[PDB]
This record gives sequence, C-alpha cells and structure tokens, in this order.
Amino acid sequence: PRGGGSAGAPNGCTNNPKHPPGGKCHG
Amino acid sequence: NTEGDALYSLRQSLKDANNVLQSWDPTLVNPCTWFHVTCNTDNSVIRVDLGNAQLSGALVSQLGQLKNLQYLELYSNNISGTIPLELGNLTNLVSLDLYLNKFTGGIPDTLGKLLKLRFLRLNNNSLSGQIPQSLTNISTLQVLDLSNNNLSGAVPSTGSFSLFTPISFGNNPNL
Amino acid sequence: DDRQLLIRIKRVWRDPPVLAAWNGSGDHCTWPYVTCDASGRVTSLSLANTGVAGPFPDAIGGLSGLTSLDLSGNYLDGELPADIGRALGKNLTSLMLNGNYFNGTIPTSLSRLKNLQSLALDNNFLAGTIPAELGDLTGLQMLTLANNSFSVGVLPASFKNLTQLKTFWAAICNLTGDFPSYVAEMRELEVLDLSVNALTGSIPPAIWNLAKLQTMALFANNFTGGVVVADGAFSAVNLVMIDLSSNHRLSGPIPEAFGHLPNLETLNLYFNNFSGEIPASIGRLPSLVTLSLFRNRLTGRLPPDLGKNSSAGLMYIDVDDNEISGAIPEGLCANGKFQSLIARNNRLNGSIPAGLASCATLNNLMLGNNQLSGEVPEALWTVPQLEYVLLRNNRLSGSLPVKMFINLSTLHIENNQFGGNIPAAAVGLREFIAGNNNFSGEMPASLGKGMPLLQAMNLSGNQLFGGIPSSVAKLRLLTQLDLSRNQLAGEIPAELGAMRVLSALDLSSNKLSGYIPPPLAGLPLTFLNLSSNQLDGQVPAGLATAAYDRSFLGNPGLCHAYLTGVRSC
Repeated sequence: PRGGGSAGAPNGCTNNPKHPPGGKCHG
Repeated sequence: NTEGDALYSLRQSLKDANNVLQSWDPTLVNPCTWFHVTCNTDNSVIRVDLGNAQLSGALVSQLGQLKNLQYLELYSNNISGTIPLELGNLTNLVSLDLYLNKFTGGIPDTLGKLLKLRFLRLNNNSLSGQIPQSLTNISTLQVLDLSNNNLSGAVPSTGSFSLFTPISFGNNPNL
Repeated sequence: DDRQLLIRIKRVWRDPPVLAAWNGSGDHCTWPYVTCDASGRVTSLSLANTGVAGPFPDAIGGLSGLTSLDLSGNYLDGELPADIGRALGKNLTSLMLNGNYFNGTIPTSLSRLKNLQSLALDNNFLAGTIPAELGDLTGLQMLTLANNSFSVGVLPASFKNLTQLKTFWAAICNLTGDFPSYVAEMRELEVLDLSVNALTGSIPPAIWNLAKLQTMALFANNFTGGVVVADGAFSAVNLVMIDLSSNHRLSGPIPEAFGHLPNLETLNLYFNNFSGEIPASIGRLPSLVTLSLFRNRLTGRLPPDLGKNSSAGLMYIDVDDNEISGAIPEGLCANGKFQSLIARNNRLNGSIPAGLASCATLNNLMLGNNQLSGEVPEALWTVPQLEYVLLRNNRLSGSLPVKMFINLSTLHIENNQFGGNIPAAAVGLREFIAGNNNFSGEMPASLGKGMPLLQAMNLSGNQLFGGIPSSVAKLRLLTQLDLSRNQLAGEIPAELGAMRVLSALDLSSNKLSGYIPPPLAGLPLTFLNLSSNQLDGQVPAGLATAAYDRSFLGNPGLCHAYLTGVRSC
C-alpha cells in the first residue's frame, strides 16, 4: 500500500488528549 | 493552528532518545494542553521549556511564526547546525538561551530587531564569524555571555555594550 | 501461447521473487494469483499489495477475456498508455489501479471500455484535470478519484450521466465552482465524500432525500447559507454519519431533523456560525457516540436528557466555545462508558452532578471559565479515573483527598474556593497549578516522593503557613515555582540552588527570614522576586546586576556591598 484514508473517514481536529485513532486535522 | 504546526515541524527535525515529545499530538486544535509548553490566558504559546532533555538533530526555519513567544530554552542538548535567520521575527522574545550545544556558523544579523531582549547566552558552542553591530541597538539587553566559541573581528564598545565586562566575551583567541 | 504472454509481464518487472512458481509447471491455473475460465484463458489477475515494481506492462492487452484486474498497493510507476482503451480488452469490469506511483495525466481513451463496474484511480500522482469523457461510463458503480495532484478545475457536467454510482470519493482534487446539483439524482449513493476543496454555494434541500446514505462528509469548503432541510422530505433514516465540519460561514439554527436518526453515530458541526438553541430532540437517540460543536454561537442550554438510557453508546461530548447556559445534564454516565466532557468558555451554572462524580470510566473533564458553584463531591477524586482536570475560574468549593489517582497528570483549579490541605501523594502529576484558592494548613512534609514528576507548581494567594519543605530540592525536572502572597515562615532551603532546571522562583510578600543562599546564583534563572519579606544580611555577589533590579525591594534588613529599595552595608 501507499497510505491510509478510505471512503468517508472522519475529520481529526479534537481537543481531547485521548481520542480514538484516525483522521487528519483539517480546518 | 500555526503554532502547533511549527512545533510539530520542530519535533520532526529533532531526534529524541527518551521520548520527551511523545505527547505532541498534531491533531489537537491548541498546543497548550501539550507538555513542555506554557500558554497565556488567550491560548497563545508564551513559553517552551526543553532544557536538559536528551535531543539531537537540527532546528527549523518555522520557529518564527510564534509571535507571542517570550522564553525559548533549548540548552544542554546535542543539537547541531546553524541558527535560523528567522529568529529575529519574534518581536516579543525576552530570553533566548541556546548554550551547551553543538551549533556552528555565525551570529545572524536579524538578532538586532529584538527591542525587548534581556538575556542572550550562547556558552559552549562552535559559532564563527564576527559579532554583528546590531547588538548595540538593543538597549534593553542586560545579560550577555558570548564565550567559549570561535568568534573573531572587533568587539563593539558603543551602546549597551559599554556596561559589559570582559567576562562576557571570553575564551575567544581570534577576537 | 498464453504462458509466454503471462511470463512476459514477469520479465518486464525484472522477475519478482513473489511470482516464483510461474515456471512452465503444466497448466497455469494452479499458479498463484491466476484464475482461468472453463476454456483456460485468464479471467482474473489479482496482485494486490504483492510487492511488484516497474512500468505498466503493454502485453496485458493481449490477455483477451480478462474480466478482473487488480494492481493496487504495488510500486508500479511511469505513465498509463494513451491507447489503454483500444487494446487492453473488452470484457473487463473491475479495473483497480490505486495506491501506485503513476505519473502523467489520465488517458482519455478510458471511455472506450463501456462495461466497467469499478474504476479507482485514487492516491496516485496524476496531474491535470478530470476529463469530461470519463462521464461516458454510464455503467460505473464505484468511482474514486482522490488525493491526486490535479489543478484548478470543476467537475464536468457529464458526471450527471452516472445514475448508478455507489461511492463518490472525490476527496482532494483542487476543485472549485458550485456544489453539484446532480448529486441528488443519484438515488443509490452509499458514501458521499466531497472533501476539502474550494467549492462554494448553499447545501441543497434535496440531498437529504436519498434513503440509502451511510456517510456524509464535507470537511473544508466555502459553503454559505444555512441547512434548510424541509419537512416532508427527510427520508435518510439509514444515515450513520454527518460531518459538516469546517466552513466558517454556515449560519442559521441547527436543523430539528437531526434528532430522528435511529442509527446516527457521529455528529460534527463545529467551526461554523450556527445560532439558536441546540435541539432537545437529540437526547434519546440510542446510537449517538460523539457530539462535537467546538466553536459556534449557540445559545440556550444543553439537552436535559442525555445518556439516561442504560443501554446506549454515548462516550464523547465536546462543546468548547459557545454561549450555552443552564445546568449540566444529570444522568450523563448511566451506561457506564462515559469518557469525556468539555464545556470550556461557557455560561453554565450549578454544581457537579453526583452521577458524573461516580462514573468509573471517565478520562477527561474540561469544564472551565463557566459560572459553576456549589461543592464538588468527594468521590470525584477517588472512584473515577482522571488524567486531565481543568476546572478553572469557577466558584467551586471542596477538599482534595490525601492521596490522588495514580494516573492524574494535569490539575488546573486556579481562581476557585477550594479548601482543606495540600495532597501529600499524587504520583504521576506533572502540572499542579492552583492559585487564589483557600488552602490552609502546613504544606506536606515530603512533597518530593509523592510527586517526583512535577514540572510546574503554583500556590500563590493561598493561606498556607509553616515552613518550606526541605525535600522540594529533590524534584529533578521542575521549571516553575510560586509560593507568593502567603504567610510562610522559616528559612529558605539551602539545597534549592542545586536542582537542575529551576528557572522561575517567586517568593514575594511572605514572612521568611534569614540569609540568601549563595548557590542560588548558579541557576538559569529568568525571573526572581524575593521581595516584601523579613530577610537579613547582604545580597550575595552575582545577583546584584541591573537585571535583578526589582527583586529585593522592601527588605529593611537587606543591604548590598544598581538596586532599588536596597540600602548600603
């Protein structure tokens, strides 16, 4: 493979120091 | 947030042995909740403490977008390279400590635009070149310890440099 | 003859070790990654993430009867042939060229293969613009063109001819223009992922009419207006996710139709200018797991019912900047898996609910800058796990326990009315900031073995008395200290000047007495104020330059052998 991301993966921007993995902070 | 991106870029260019930057998550909105970073009441980075933490690598030119930085401490490390020319863009910088490192190159001209600097220590380095005259324009500068280097040229004697004693510039045979 | 054609592909790729069994071993159907029809001709070539490398072979066009072709995840590079649509085949339906290192532009001959059902040229290194001829494949069922190095271009109108699509993954392709109006006519969509782009316009009121959606994601765009979904048109009961995430210009109240989705699991509507009260209808959906409304202009109150159902999945609430008022919901952690609550910079008042203080699953509580009052229950510091507490600028009251949790690492309770005594053991703490409180009594004796990981301590404005502990010098990685505006007495520790990274010491307006420690001079100090005290003697040489001017003023028994308020010996 080359990289991650697939279909409708959620956004990443959160203030939670402990969040479920996945996403990139856009916005 | 641009400050978080700049700090993360600094992290990418630095190698750590004991993982002191493990909590620098780039996905967070503000970097104030990170470790080794202190903010003001308006969620702006105003202090970065990274002293005596085992690190290596080189700095980055992105350390110029933190407009409200007031204390930058990166001493007692194994960092190597050249001092970025953008460090003069931090108009609110109050204390710039980078001693006990493995830097090389020359003191940038841009470190004369800072009118609020009070401390400037670069002990135990390998810098070369000549002392810029712009240092004389910093009237608020109080502590200066440019020693244990490979500097040369002529020592300024005008402005705030008048009060400084020879101990400030020591162990520089080519000075 | 098919054996030579098949092995030519391997020879082009410099004989990869993966295809080591492709050496004249009778029939080729038993060979790995190769499938033949009843006639023996190759019908499927699945080489997903195998490890091959090299340019795209041109001999594959000789494999007549090819029906499935997968080359995803490999290291193939180069440029797709311009005549791909004229020789590759006529019975293929599953062309999958994604995740490779392909350069160049998309060939325009791909319209000459009108039998495809899946076309995925995504995550490549293509360039140019999406061709209009790609809309001629009316039989498409999954089109993904995302994360490519395209240029400024608008989606062709010919894409309105694709009425059988099931996945539209145009994530990052430099788009501009208006929102497509033909999306609402594809009444088979399951995933719609128009993602970060430069699109503009208002969200249509008809996109919410397709009763097959499962993921809606429009992260970063320039949409304006407000969500104007109308009554009698809401039919997407199977919708699972809504992620209108960051547009900076969406206005109007939050739609009232978002509280009737029995399968919603993630609602993200932050970084906008939504107004009005948060609908009370979303407090009973037994599927919600994440509610994020970071920055908006929402007024009103939080929904009264939230997580009352014992069999639910609510674990995340995050409203970090708004104008919400009212009280915290009572039954938040009833299911037993609640893990977060962020309501900073708001106007909620009341007290910490008893239910929230007993939820033994908590991870991050971030209430702050509100107008809360009352008394914090004593169970909040013992039963629930807690690693980040940021209760700042409130009127709360209480008393911390003797021993805190083993994994607490951040505590900001500044500008409160907390009482009791300072905790004596909070192993794992790294930031103890607590000022302008009502703490009293002598500080704990050790404070150097129960908190060996402290990095910043602030206790200014309290009412502590007694003496400074001698074990404070045993805290290795401590940078900031502050014990000003107190009634501390005794002697300054003589080992305080031997710690490593001490750089901020404030001990002003106290009742200390004695001689200034000499080794205090040999520190990387950047701030110091030992003023308004009852110190005696002479300032040690070194801490007397013009830098430390307003540090020792107000000491009658202090003299220097450059300073303001200090006499001469």
